[PDB]
Amino acid sequence: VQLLESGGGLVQPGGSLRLSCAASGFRFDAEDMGWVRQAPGKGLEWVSSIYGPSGSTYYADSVKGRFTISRDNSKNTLYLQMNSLRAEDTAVYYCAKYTSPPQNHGFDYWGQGTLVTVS
Amino acid sequence: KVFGRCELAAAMKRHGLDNYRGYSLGNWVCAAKFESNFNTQATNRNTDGSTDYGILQINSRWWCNDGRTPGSRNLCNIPCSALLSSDITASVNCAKKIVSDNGMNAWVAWRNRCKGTDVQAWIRGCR
Repeated sequence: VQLLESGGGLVQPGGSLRLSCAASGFRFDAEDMGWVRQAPGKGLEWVSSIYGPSGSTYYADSVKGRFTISRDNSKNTLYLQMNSLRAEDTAVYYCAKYTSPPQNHGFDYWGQGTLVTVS
Repeated sequence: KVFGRCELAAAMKRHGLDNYRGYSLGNWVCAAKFESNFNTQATNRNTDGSTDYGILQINSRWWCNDGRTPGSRNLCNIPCSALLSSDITASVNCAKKIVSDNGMNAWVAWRNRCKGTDVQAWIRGCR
């Protein structure tokens, strides 16, 4: 089980970035996964989730319409398309999933996180 | 309301949790130390948008309805607001549905900090 985030860096306000997460060690096609972010020095906030074979997607009220979550099930990679990035979006963004649902605590397994700076 | 340890142990025995599904009473008490620190009002927002509520931190994605959660399945037919009472019945009855589903592995604090350990230590000294 591996979740390797990539594609974070410096971007100016109003700009865009796409984060990619290389997933292995589990059946990507179906698993619930999501993105969670930690701003400085806030706690860990949920950003987006994509659930089940359905692909039913969901989003925080701070990012609806700006960010788009997507599985590319041919490369077992999970995508976060970030648009219209705004100062408050500076954070480490992590790829998360559950180790043994149904459970409490939400996502208990996550990658290494990739740093995004909007200035 | 922050329960005391024996206090909580004894509220748990009276509600049928001792050896419920085989999990001895120390398990349930230990679960609450690490989930809520004995705090009936504890609420944590989770990394997946759900929230856990109360003494046994019951999750709003699967088991309690709170209106603000993606994928809410509300499989205890209960509002999360009802699980925030002093008086642990609401939380105990939903804990019996959950444990009867994966056992106590539903509680991440239990899996990680209580399971396989001297759980009865948590009730040792109580009558």
